[PDB]
Amino acid sequence: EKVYQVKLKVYGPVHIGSGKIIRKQEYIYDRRKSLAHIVDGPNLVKFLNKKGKFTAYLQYLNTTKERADLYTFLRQEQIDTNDWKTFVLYTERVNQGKKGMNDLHLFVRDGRGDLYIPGSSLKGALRTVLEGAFHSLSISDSLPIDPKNLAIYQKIDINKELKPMPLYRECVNVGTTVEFTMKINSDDWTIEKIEKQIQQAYLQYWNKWFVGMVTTPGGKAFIKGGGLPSVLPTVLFLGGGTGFPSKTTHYLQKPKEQAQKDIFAILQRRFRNVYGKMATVPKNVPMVLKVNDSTNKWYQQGVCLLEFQP
Amino acid sequence: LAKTKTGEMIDLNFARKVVEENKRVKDNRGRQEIVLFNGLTTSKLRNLLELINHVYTKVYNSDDTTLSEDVRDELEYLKVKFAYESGREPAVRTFIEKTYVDKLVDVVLKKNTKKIFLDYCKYFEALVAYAKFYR
Amino acid sequence: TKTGEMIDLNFARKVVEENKRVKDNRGRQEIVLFNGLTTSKLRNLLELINHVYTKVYNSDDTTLSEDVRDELEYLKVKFAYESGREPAVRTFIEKTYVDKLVDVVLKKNTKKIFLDYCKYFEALVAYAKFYR
Amino acid sequence: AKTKTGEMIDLNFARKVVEENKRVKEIVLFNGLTTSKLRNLLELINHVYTKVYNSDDTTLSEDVRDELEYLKVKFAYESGREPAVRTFIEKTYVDKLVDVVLKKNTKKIFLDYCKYFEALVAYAKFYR
Amino acid sequence: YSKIRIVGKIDVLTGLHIGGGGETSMIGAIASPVVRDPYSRLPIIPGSSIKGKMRSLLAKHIGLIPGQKMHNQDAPEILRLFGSSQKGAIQSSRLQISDAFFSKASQEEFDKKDLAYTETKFENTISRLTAVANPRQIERVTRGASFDFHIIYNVENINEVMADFENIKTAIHLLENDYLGGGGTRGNGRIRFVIDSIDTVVGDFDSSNL
Amino acid sequence: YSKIRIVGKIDVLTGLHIGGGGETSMIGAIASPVVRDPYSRLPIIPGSSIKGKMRSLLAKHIGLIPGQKMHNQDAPEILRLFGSSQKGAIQSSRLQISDAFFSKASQEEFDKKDLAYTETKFENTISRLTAVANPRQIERVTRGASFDFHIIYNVENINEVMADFENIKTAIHLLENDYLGGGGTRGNGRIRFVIDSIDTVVGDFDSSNL
RNA sequence: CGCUUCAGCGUUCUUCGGAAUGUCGCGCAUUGGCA
Repeated sequence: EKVYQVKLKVYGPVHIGSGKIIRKQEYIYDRRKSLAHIVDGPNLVKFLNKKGKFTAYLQYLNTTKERADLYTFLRQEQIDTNDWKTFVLYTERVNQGKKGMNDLHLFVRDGRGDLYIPGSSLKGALRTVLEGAFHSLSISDSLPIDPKNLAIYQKIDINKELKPMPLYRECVNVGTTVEFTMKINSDDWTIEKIEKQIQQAYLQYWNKWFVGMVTTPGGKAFIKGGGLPSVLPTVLFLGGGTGFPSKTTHYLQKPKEQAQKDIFAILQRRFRNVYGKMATVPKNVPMVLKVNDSTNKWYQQGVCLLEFQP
Repeated sequence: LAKTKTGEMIDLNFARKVVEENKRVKDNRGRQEIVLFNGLTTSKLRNLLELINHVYTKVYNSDDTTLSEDVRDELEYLKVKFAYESGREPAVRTFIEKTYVDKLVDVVLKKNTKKIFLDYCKYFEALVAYAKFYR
Repeated sequence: TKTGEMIDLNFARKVVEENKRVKDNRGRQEIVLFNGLTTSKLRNLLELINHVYTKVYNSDDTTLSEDVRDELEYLKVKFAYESGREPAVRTFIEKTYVDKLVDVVLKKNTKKIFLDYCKYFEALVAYAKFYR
Repeated sequence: AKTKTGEMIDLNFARKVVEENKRVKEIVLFNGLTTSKLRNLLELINHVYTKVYNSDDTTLSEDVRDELEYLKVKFAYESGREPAVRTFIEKTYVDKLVDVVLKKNTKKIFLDYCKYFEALVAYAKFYR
Repeated sequence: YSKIRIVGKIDVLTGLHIGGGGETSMIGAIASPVVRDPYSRLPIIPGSSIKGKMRSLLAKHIGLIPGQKMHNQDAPEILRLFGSSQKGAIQSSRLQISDAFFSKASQEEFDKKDLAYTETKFENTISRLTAVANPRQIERVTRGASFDFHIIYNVENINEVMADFENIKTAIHLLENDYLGGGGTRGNGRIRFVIDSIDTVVGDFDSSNL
Repeated sequence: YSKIRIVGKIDVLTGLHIGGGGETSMIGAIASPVVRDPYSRLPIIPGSSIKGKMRSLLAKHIGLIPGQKMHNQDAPEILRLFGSSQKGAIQSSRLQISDAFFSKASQEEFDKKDLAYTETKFENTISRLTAVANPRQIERVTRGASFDFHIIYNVENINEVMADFENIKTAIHLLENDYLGGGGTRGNGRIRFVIDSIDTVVGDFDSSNL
């Protein structure tokens, strides 16, 4: 059995979810500083109990139920920044598409408390690309990710135009390198075979669907802002929110028109409130492209370039 | 576990009672559109369950029957989260007020026992299961 | 049982066999039980039963302890949950009357009646495995 | 009792049925039945046999009748798990004789069934 | 007749899931728990799990006869080191790998950093056509946990000890690369073996060269 | 004629499985139980198991004659200690090892933690050609449990008492470095002996040195 | 400004051997016999 070292080069922010979402009430958003202080609830509650501010917090939550940002409440009663750091877990960068944030999706962290990309998530992606029992393929969990490489991004849907939405997720910043250890057997899987299949899968993804978003005006703005990297090609959308083409082997295999019709049928079967109301197959299925930054560059969610080293 | 208002017992049977009391057909367009707790969807129920699940597994890994101060603060934040979710959505408010959940977690804090917390988590789990069954 | 039928191991056999359907596809038989109930779901239900049975068997008194009674209440909630998630499981529960039996064992509150129900579940899973 | 084609069930038939199934290859009984599965079934019938043995009343009590019912259930389960156990059970008609013992409801018929089972095990050991 | 005792430490590079049944799971909670020592309620690595992974790895390494149905059909070195039950050729197992309990040093280290012994990981399986995902929660031993093992080697033949310990070290090298417990394809079970001391506790054998 | 009573404790370092048949269980439930005292329903260590393991280890250590076939052919020390039945050379057994019962202190300690004395270990066998798991559930006595043994030594020859107790010490050391019960090669039944009192109950022999 | 679905699924549930063996199977005294 041969072994290799997988180098995941993050060209688009990657968010491996943890199953836990928080709201603007739970954490701190310094808009002027443009930083999101992720806090843990028990410490904040005990701090407010010690300071006697917990009743004020409950009243503030009651007053504006829909919008109850913690930062505005703490500014209301003038709580010191060090008092924040008492209960604040850690701060994160902010890249807001829209103002204040709405819903935050937390990254996956192990018991030791470090960020890491799980092996199973990489294995699933490589299985989606490689299918057509994967016991021979093995992916180790990633080496822990430095917290400096984590930042909050805002997801922008592009249905021929950019649209800010209440999507904010903790993602690995672009330019980050992630290390995995991969072991395969010579008989069943070949490293060259899987790399070639990754390349062909990305080529299909580009030809079948990506051009159908490039032609769009919002896609044109996405490209002009730098959303499409010059380099991107062993591309694999490892993260969550990459899109319907990603997470689905069938679109690449089916003829562009046949695949579009089948995807439209599936989406109408599942999501009747959006695609069910649509009478005909759109030019591109799915309709919207699946992220901006403080810099000039635009990004699409979850883009990665793999690099296997023996 | 505990007792709600008017001395009524809180059990898994009472969880079925609560879920069926707010269960109504309300058929629309000649098609059955099951309504639970006035528009409460499964997603909100599952979010509340997961909020329970965190401190559940935290207590499950513990050996001592007494709830540690970490569990106490987790339950305080659980009350905060339940109040916030009820304020955000009227359906969640209806579910919380009908199910007496915050009273139950206050009783759990009062008892400071692993068994009462388990029973509360089981009652919350029952409510979720019943809701899934009747939907 | 409804219609004056009596719950039994032979009752389990007749329940499994009458719900059994060949459903030949492409000239190949595909036996389906309780509208396509897979054996993995039955094994999960049997695992619940196994845990409650171990708990009660390790006990001494014939009268069930509150810990066993709590597991029986949880078992009914689990049966309700699984009924909702999979229609085949709901069909199995409604045909077997296993959920009704859990209420009956609670009313009996004795170890012998539980053991009988345990044997009924064993008969259900055994005949499902045999007729497959 | 009796089998199909009017043959008689006895220890002589136990020997006869162990012999007809016996196929040379290694000596194969009932298409691959091993001594271990036979001893497991013998363990089941041995538990029931001890239950009845300890008793003195000729009529089979309720508990041993339920034990025989669960014996039938275990027979079905083992038949489902292994083809060879199913073949052995259908060729030796052990479950049918369990039904017959339940019908007769006496210690003598159950002891005769135990003797028949034991003879099946003994001749299986002898012909291997 | 000599008994040699090998004591060391097994450190989990990644989360380890060796499962144990018999536990009912609340909806949305740990469906598959890890095996734990009932006394301390701490995670444990079973001796059988280490022996089976090591013997299996060593058997694949040496080679398998085509159509190898039984474990009793194995290489002679595997049959001698790990035992046998073949009728008429009942050999003896010179390895007595035992349960690796949770180390006290690592337990105190975890208690310092306010870390739970077992992490909970969220997984799901997504249909490659309908794009419908079914989620699950798995329990795994937190990375950096330590387990100390205890392997007894019986000297049935004095002349074969060097070869048997060469095979033992080969199996250790194989198992350290391979995973243990839950699937390593998903990256669960990465482990590291660091030996503390090798010494013949009983008898007059010389284990210093080992 | 003197009778010296050895009394102590057997501490379960790793879960102990001593197989006892005669149990029917539900489909998917416990497959292999442990030997238990019927009156108390608590796990037991038979004196047969202790004596057999000690005698086997001692006979291995002293040596086995080439092509030995029976136990009466063991070394003269072993025959003197554990008994013999050879034709014309029947030697009485000076050691009378008794069944080790579950200690009351250990029972109260387990009741303190609300812990069951027996755990159901979940194991499986992976086939070598199909790689399909076959599941088993083995009952074991929980680690941290103690069994208080009881041994009687009959001083028949005053001269050989020191040598006999040296052999008993060697056998107990071997058993501590070995396992008791079944599955020990895969990490079961590791025990420790804690001797509480060696005294001469019957006669006027001096057991202070022993 | 978040919302919704999904919460585990499919599959093995023990297997293969040993099922007691070896030893003694009444002895003596009286009766008898022989002296």
